[PDB]
Amino acid sequence: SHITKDMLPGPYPKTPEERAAAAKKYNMRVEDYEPYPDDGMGYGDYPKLPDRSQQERDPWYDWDHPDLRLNWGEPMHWDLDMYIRNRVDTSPTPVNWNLMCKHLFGFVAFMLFMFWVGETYPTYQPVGPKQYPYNNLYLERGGDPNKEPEPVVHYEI
Amino acid sequence: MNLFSSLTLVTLILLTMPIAAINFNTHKFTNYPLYVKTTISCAFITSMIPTMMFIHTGQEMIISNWHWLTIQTLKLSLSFKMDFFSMMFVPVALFVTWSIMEFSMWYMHSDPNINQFFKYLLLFLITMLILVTANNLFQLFIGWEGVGIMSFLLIGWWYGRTDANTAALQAILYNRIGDIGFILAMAWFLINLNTWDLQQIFMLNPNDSNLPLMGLILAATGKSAQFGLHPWLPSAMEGPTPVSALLHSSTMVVAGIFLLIRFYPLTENNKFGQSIMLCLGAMTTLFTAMCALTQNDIKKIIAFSTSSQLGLMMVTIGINQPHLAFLHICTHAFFKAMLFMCSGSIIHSLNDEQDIRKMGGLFKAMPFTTTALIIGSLALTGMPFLTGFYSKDLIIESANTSYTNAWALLMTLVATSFTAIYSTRIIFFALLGQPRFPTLININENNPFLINSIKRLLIGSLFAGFIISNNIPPMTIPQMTMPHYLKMTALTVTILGFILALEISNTTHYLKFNYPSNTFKFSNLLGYYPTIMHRLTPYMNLTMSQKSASSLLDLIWLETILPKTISLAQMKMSTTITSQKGLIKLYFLSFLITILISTTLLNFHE
Amino acid sequence: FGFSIVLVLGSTFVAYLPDYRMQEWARREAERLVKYREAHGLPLMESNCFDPSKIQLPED
Amino acid sequence: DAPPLTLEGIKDRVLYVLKLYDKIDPEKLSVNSHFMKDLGLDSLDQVEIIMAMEDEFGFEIPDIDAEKLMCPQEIVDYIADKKDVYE
Amino acid sequence: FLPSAAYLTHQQKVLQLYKRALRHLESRCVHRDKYRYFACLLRARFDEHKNEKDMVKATQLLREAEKEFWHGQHPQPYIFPESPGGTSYERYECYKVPEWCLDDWHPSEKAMYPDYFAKREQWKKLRRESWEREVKQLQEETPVGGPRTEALPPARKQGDLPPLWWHIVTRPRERP
Amino acid sequence: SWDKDVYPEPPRRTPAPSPQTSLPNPITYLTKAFDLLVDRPVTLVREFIERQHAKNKYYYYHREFRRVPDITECHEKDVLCMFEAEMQWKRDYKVDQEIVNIIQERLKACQQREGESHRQNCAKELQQFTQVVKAYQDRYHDLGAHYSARKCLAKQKQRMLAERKATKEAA
Amino acid sequence: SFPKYEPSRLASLPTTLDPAEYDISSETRKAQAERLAIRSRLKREYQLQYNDPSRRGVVEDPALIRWTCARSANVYPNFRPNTKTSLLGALFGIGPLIFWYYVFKTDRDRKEKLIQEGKLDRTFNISY
Amino acid sequence: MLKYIIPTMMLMPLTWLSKNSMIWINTTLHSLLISLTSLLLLNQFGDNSLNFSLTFFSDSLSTPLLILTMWLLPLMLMASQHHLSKENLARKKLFISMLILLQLFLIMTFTATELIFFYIMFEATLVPTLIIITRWGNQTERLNAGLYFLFYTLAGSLPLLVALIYIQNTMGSLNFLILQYWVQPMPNSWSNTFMWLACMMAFMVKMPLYGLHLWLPKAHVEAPIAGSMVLAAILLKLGGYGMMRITLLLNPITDFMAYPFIMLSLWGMIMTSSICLRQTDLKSLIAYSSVSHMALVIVAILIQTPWSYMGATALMIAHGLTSSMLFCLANSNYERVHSRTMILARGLQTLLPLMAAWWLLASLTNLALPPSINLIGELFVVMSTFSWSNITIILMGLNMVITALYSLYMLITTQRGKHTHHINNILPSFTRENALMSLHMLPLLLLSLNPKIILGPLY
Repeated sequence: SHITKDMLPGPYPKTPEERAAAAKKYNMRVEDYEPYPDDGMGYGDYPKLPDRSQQERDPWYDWDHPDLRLNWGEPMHWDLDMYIRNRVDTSPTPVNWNLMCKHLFGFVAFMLFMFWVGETYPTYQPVGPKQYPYNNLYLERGGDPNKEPEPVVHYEI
Repeated sequence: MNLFSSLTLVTLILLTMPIAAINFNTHKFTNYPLYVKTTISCAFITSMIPTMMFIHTGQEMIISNWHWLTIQTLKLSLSFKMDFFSMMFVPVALFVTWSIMEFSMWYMHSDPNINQFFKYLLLFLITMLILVTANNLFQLFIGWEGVGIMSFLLIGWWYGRTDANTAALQAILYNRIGDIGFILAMAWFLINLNTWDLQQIFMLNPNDSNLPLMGLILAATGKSAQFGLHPWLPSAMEGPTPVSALLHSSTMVVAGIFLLIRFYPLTENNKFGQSIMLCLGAMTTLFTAMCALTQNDIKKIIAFSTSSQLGLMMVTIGINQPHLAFLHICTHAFFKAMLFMCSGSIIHSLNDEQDIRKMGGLFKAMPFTTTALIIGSLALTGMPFLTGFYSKDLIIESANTSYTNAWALLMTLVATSFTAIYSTRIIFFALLGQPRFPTLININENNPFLINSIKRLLIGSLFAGFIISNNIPPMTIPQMTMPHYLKMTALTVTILGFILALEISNTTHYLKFNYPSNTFKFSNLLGYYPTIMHRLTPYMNLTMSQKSASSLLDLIWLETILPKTISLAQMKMSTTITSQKGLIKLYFLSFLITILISTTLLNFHE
Repeated sequence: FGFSIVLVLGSTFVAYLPDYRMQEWARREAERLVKYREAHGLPLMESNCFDPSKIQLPED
Repeated sequence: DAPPLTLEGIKDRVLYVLKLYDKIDPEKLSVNSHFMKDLGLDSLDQVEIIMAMEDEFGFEIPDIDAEKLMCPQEIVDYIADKKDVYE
Repeated sequence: FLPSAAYLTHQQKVLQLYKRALRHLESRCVHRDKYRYFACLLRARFDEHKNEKDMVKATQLLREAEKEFWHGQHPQPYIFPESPGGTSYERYECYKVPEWCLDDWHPSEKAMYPDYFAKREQWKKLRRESWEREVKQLQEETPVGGPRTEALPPARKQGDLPPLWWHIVTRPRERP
Repeated sequence: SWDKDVYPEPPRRTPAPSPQTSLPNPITYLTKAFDLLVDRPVTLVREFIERQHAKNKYYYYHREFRRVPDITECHEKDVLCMFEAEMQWKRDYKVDQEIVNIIQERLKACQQREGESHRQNCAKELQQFTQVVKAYQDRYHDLGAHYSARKCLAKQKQRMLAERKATKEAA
Repeated sequence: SFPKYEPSRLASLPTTLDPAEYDISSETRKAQAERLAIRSRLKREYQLQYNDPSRRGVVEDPALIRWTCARSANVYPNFRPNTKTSLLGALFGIGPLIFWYYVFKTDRDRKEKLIQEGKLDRTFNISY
Repeated sequence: MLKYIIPTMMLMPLTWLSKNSMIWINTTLHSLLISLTSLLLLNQFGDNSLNFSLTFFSDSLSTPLLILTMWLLPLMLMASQHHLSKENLARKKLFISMLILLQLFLIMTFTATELIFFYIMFEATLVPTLIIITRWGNQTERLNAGLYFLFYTLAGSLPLLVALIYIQNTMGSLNFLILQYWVQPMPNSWSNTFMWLACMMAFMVKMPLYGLHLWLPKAHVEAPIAGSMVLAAILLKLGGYGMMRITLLLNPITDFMAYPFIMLSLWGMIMTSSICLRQTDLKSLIAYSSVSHMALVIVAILIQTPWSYMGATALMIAHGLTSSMLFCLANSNYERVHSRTMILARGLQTLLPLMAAWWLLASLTNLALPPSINLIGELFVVMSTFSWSNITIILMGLNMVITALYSLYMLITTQRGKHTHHINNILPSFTRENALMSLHMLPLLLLSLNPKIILGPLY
């Protein structure tokens, strides 16, 4: 079964008995129990963890749950459904984050600006239009069987 | 002709027996790989005939039957059309997949799950065929989502391996962004041409067509690994080897550009549209060529190369030249099917270790595979003149003889140089280095299926480009009149790429222990796009899922507006009405004030 | 009594039955009507489906 | 991709790559020998040996163990545990 | 974050740095000869001040070593194709079936494989025969009111099996 | 079969190839072997099944209906006129949609048979398609979902009153 | 020689350059010893109630049960309507709704006025 | 129609005077016989409906829903054992007769003629579902679930009665033809706005719309499998059926007054597809999926195109089959482990190697795999709403993407990657659950071949 007092009403105050009860309840260090705090967003009294924790926990420890890095008794950070590996991988990046975003935005902006410079300035090999034989190839475009002849010719050059 | 339609429909129906067979068998056949291989070979020999009839005369015909929900002014039947692309692409795909059936007979010798594997692969072939044949556009959409979900299953073949189903999730997501583009295209075609069928679309050419063209662009850049929506491609290389080979040789990789090829009368005009085409393709080609440098996994390199070749085909659609792009599809298909198959031969020869570091020198470790890879990687850029020459070099010279965008030409320039330098670098690091691979060697290729498959595809990729490119009906006017130093430039760029990778190699012979200069890092680390997007776009939507959506808006505010106001109102009004202690003088004073307040204040008798 | 009498019998019973919402009746009727309106010169699908002799516009 | 490993074979391969190492001798190279007492080499080259085993056989061993192998017999025992060496 | 103690130590921290820098030098350096040269150079660089009787200068040089290492790492450090992060990462997990199954078979297939299932049944009787007394007594016997360690003692007493061994012994064979 | 009057076909045109080769002609050998090895048993089986079905005769009649008058000859509420009127109108609506289907099938056949010269000899069929679809757009289009008959007559009256005001202002 | 690796909410801080791992006080040794003791006792309880040959069902972790009960049922208690909660509620609940509402009013008024002019491309627009 | 009503009555004393190991074959066999009996119904043609009395009739909207109900009953009846077979005999008989009376009032409701009779049989549809989910709610808050359930559905559906009596005594009788053939347009006075608001808001409650969708998730996570399938499939598509009928009246003001409900439905469809991407309690993901599909339904109903109504009824029937099937698979997994959570039960590609085929098939129908009916429905609704506005396709496609992702997450979360290897109690798959899957996914593919039946009155 399950004890009624293994649920969790109310935030931190007051500090002796409630923090002692949460240390006995969530199985944590006493002064490492951190409520969020109480801004009234719900959230109960559930702990704050170091929040990344899943490209951490180096995989040679040989714990119990092999694809979750569990150990059956950790207090299990609130946003765990966003933190199973296959969902969000917060690895320590090989460079930065600001350097990443600035260089990516700079490269894509420069390439799109060069695309616009291309779009205003075409190439063409120096050659006039084709010499379509019957009035810019009339009677074989969209229709017009006997409506209007459209006289335009070509001269040998 | 009855022969023509009969042979095409039996090329369809030969890919229907084995699935229902092992769904109806229950007695496990030993010869099931042999059976699937020989029915694909029979499909090939039936498909060779009507294509030769097609080039022999023409006789260009559609079939259409079994109409279901012919509801309003439209109708839709199962219908597919034998013109040129759906006519004579099918033998190339069947031939490639037949060789992959050989290579997957051998490569998957050590799994009892082989039967379900061949069922999935043949089902993927069926759906790719129903994609490439149809003209009823609903059937195209059927083939679209079917090859997407078969790609999902075959990438996520190896269950376990959280990276693999992560990768398959990325692949199916970019397939759904292809889906939103395609259904926007279907929406415009329905609400402005009373159907979604290729023939009436070609019959009436509209003027304003920017919205369906943007839909088709979104569909292609979702489907075929193009920039902004590209990085599902090493993701797609996470899976097994023949899955990857069929997944990015011909099938499922050309389906994005297959649609834009199929709508060439619609993309005749709208120069804004062709500008979008070739600018996007130049962006894809430069980004994947720059990302392809400094990579050490083989399959990621071959995938970046196939993204570069698809970017060349997007540029080829940007110029009004669709048929050279189809030529490139066929040659490219033979080409990288043979390349992936050689790579998987090397990898399973050396205990599935797959990395270029710890692979160094494997020339004369039997040189059938080294010969195979140097044939493939020098067919890359087209050693003049082979099958790879025709597509790539006539595309770049026709782009040079075109009203181009003056930057895409330089993009094809730098991309041809880049594909030269990583081709030469991967040959050097793979084959003719010094042998760095762990001991107790177990190298063996004395193997009938592998020599048959590699033999068959080098014989294919040496002749089929010339054979197909020779007997096409001329569907465009070839240029053929180039200035000087504009036809030489193809061989110029490929030779300078060879020399440039050679001098990088002979500086790699030196010893200095140089340092990362951050362009090294931008080339090697995918530069920044999969890391930034795959670590920012999951975190944002799920930050908004927890705080705003789940815990905040629906649950606690909707429960505090509709129930809780009512429940607190009823509770407080109960505890102020019926919470009256039991005395009599209260009740009679209430009677008296009620009588007075009913008589004189709020009167009832007046 | 769930597959061997329901599933295949229901499959035959709904695979074909008479013309649900008058489909092929409308096919052949439209065939005959367009053949008539070609064989007697009058334009096919006359607009103004109700007779303008039998109509009364209210006035200003 | 399954070549069968055996105890005599893994013993021979580990002793081959120990004998190929420079600053030891092929004379006093025992199976039951210490990396601290009688070979006299330091912890640094001991973990170079650990790196040689990891780079030959194709898998890391953790640093909870790399403190405390210190002899070739327990090396053979530990790759026998990672590989479960019976046919 | 490790099962043995509450920390690694200074020594093993420097040691893991040496292993990582040597592995990154593999991933940086092909051709293996200049690699061997640079590895001996790195060995000499750690030989320069190995014998510091000081400690705070040693850990400050450790931090500056981590700075020059993280500045000079590789984009793809050469992970072996058996390691997590690597190419395999339980590659043949398709057939890593746990062994609490294989008893839920129809007795036709239990007649197909008779001797294996008889020996498996006496394995399970070996498991249950020494499960209660020895294992639970050795667990509730030795430690302090808090356990405060993640090791466990063997069954060195007289006879039977060391405790809590079933899901350690009965694992997949890592290449089926 | 069908009525070729309502499903017209262009007159047939077929040339004869004249080699001028000496390989010669593999596909002719193949199509003769195809006819002899495929077309004969299906012909015999069709002869068998034709005798087995023509041993006794069935018939299906084309259903035909009368003409109950109009909605314009119906009274205020009086459902017993409106019911006949609206079912007559709705059957005209379904047969009119199928007329549009037949015109579009003719347009597809003209697109395929006339080949890559699009605007040759389909322009009369394109002309009658635009004519009939101008009629359909003017008559049945913008009524929505709950059309019964009354919104159709309201559209009719409003359209011809707008055209009457337009020609009165133009005159 | 290196810009000292600025962190982020996505880029994790690796175990090497903390640099808090090198200022080892006795409190950190005490905390690591007690943390190893907690993990030791939890693995002891779990392995003794994990290897029992008579144990048929699942091990029934109170950690997962406690996290689920905290996640779903223990939201609505407890709560108070704060300025931050009410502000974010009326922002992320009503803002996008009223925004999408006004833009579909705009698009519908455009299309209605434009087809009231009659100059739309509905020459054949049957499938409405 | 009384040929269908009266054997549904006479299936009830059957269950009373059968004994132990004798109720079961009688109920299941005879309910399948009634399934054939209503498979005989489908005659409907051309001009109008078909009148089975001066009292009953069938529109072609009502025929596939009625056949779906009489198909869904024996499936449900076999599904609702192994969690009450160890309970008492009299309580089991009471459960079965409760389901039979429930089906009887469902047939009463679908074959309605007058809207007042429809309302009586609407809340008569309500009252057995309450008793089932409260008596076998199987979790600690079945109290609050039933209480929320009944008060939302009644207090939304309460002024609907007043509006229908007002229409009754301002426009004669309430036959659907005499509601038709006589309906006159009603202008934009505010009383018309409140009357339209009353009727449409009562059925908004019953769909649910987005502002009243928390009616649903407690009433499915704390329900037995029979009441959950009843509730989801037959009650939500019954509410859609009711709005599809009564939207014939009051067309000249629904354009002016339909603007907020469409926008609520669209943005709430996006928010609901977002909210079922991250939750635990796997049973509830199907419930929020149902809210997403019904939001798409409500978009399709308030736009008034025949394209829209065809897509709406196809989406109704396909989503009913998908949700009922996927509830049954979630009950199979809860019979396996006593968790109801998502991240606990994992693995299961190795073990039960063909249960995964049914999970894959349901997940791809919820994906709307393209020959299936669900893509037919969603596609025609997207076509009709793009003709409605040239802008709403962003919301439809983003719904498609997020729907793909959460359905795939349901697939590869609980049944992909690694068994937790402390389970060791799950049995290999019974013949019963496999029979239930086979009863679900043969008719869905058989309608995927020939779907001209299930399209609505505007065929």
